[PDB]
Amino acid sequence: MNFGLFFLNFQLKGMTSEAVLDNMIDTIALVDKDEYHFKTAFVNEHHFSKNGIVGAPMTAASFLLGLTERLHIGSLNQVITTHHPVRIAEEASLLDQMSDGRFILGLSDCVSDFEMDFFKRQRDSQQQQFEACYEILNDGITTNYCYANNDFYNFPKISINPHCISKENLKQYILATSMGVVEWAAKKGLPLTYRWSDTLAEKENYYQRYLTVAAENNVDITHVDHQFPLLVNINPDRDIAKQEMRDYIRGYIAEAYPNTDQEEKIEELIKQHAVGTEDEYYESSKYALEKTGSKNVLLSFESMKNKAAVIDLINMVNEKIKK
Amino acid sequence: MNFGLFFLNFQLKGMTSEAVLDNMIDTIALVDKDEYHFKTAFVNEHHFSKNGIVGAPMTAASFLLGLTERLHIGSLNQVITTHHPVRIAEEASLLDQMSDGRFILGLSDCVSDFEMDFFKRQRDSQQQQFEACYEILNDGITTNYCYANNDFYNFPKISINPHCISKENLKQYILATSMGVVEWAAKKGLPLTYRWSDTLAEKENYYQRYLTVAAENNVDITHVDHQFPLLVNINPDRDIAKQEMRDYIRGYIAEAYPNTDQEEKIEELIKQHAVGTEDEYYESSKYALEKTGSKNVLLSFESMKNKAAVIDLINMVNEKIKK
Repeated sequence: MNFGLFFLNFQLKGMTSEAVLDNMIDTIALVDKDEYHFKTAFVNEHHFSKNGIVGAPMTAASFLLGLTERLHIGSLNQVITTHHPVRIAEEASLLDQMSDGRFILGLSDCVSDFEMDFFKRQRDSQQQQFEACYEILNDGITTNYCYANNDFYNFPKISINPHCISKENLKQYILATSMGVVEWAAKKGLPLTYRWSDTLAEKENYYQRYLTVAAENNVDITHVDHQFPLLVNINPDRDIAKQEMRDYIRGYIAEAYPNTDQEEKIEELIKQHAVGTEDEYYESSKYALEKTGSKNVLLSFESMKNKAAVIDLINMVNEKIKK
Repeated sequence: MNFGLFFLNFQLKGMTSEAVLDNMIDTIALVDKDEYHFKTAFVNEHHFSKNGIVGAPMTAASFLLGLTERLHIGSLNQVITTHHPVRIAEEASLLDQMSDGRFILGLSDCVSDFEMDFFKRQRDSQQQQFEACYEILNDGITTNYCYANNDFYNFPKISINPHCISKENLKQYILATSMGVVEWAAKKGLPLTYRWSDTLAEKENYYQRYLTVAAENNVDITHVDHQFPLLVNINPDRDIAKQEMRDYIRGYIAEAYPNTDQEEKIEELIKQHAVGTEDEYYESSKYALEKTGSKNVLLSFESMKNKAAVIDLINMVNEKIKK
């Protein structure tokens, strides 16, 4: 099991944008020192509300890459369906070059009908646009050349500067947002990142469909390293840890999952992730990792309001990784 | 006179993309140390050839900002006419927060008909699209809200995250690319960045048009700090320095100024900039600064083939800055 971090950067009531971003920056600076065994760190993308104040994860990763020396840093869910593939390919190659191969390209389809309207993207052809955008973006990263002649993009062959050194070995991840995307990803043998806010059953169902589609297409997925973003809030008072987590995720659940039972969605997430005391077992989270084929686990302690307890927790996790 | 740096990142024959980008990174790391009196550093944008291998100057500035603590760093010519204004506003506010107010937003209109076709932008409305795009990004940077209802952008009112602290005090510069842009910039009292590859007469004509339009509109321009990017190549052999500069700019001149006399254009640039020995006077470059109202000068030593001679020159300039 590989360990890493991920940051949602939620700006709750009374918090300032500066405090939220300072927390990410200081946590990554601390974990980047050699005594730690976390290997990766990811930045989440969100627009148009305080439930995630980072709208450009590759730009944020760039700053963090300039600030660090050991960690590999990247985007968790760079939405390509509302962006331009040539521009993303140019940024990925630049970060690969400037950071000496430490940038990770986590990708995502669009999951907000509002954003599809905002950026003038057709809803009914969304899946086809996601795949056309990926082919252009993947061409540029692995061959340093882009070309398009289809119903979404049409332009002559051009070179992508700077030239990418990693090429096919630049790590890419796909956010599991629908069966169409998961099946598309299985045929390409690309690793999945699961939506943190989804239910455990949803993630397990995605993984089982991923296994089925890969087997039908004779795709070798023995070394595909799926990723599980895990929210963590450990407090000696079980009620303190459970309430801080409810105050952290409630706004986003109402925003991103409006047609669901709000209260059940929240409670299911408290069970799935790690919210409790230091002496609990969290077998629901261990079950979650195993049954989704996740070989990387990404931690976020951002709901905990005591920063000294967070540093204490990071060191405890780090020591067990050494063992 | 304020001093700074700018980087064109030309990848000449035989050079690798890594060597070019390592030069910028190491030069900025050295100059950021406290003993230096350079204040700014800028990254140039270019696409689809090796005459400038950085396609995302704000992403490159982000990395450099993470690497440094003192210098203010930004884009030299972020083209807004082919980009989305809401995305730029989100990135600028993000960089303002993460770098503690050290990001500078140098902007530019599009100067390549190929790029206008590539990104599906109408040529006849280029000037009007440039102005509609600026209003959206400038609204978001100074008020954290964007709204549009015109023939280029139409979307409901949304907030820009993260919260921008600098707002109106976030320095903006406008690349002097045409009379239409210079006049538009004069009415807003915004400072100019001159195209390095233009003739001296062209820059003086831009400045004189800027003074005229500002006077006609009762705009206070007494403290507007225009910027002059100056290429530098100092070598004990005057003929070596002139050849290294000829080999540096020839490709770009052929690319960006195809319908002009190539040889006259190059020689005019050799006269305008600082290409010679250390004991020469360079009164043509001093005249250039004075007659363009430039209060900031940006230096680039990238044509010199001896990197140790470049550092020696940087120290010589630095000592003269502190008198």
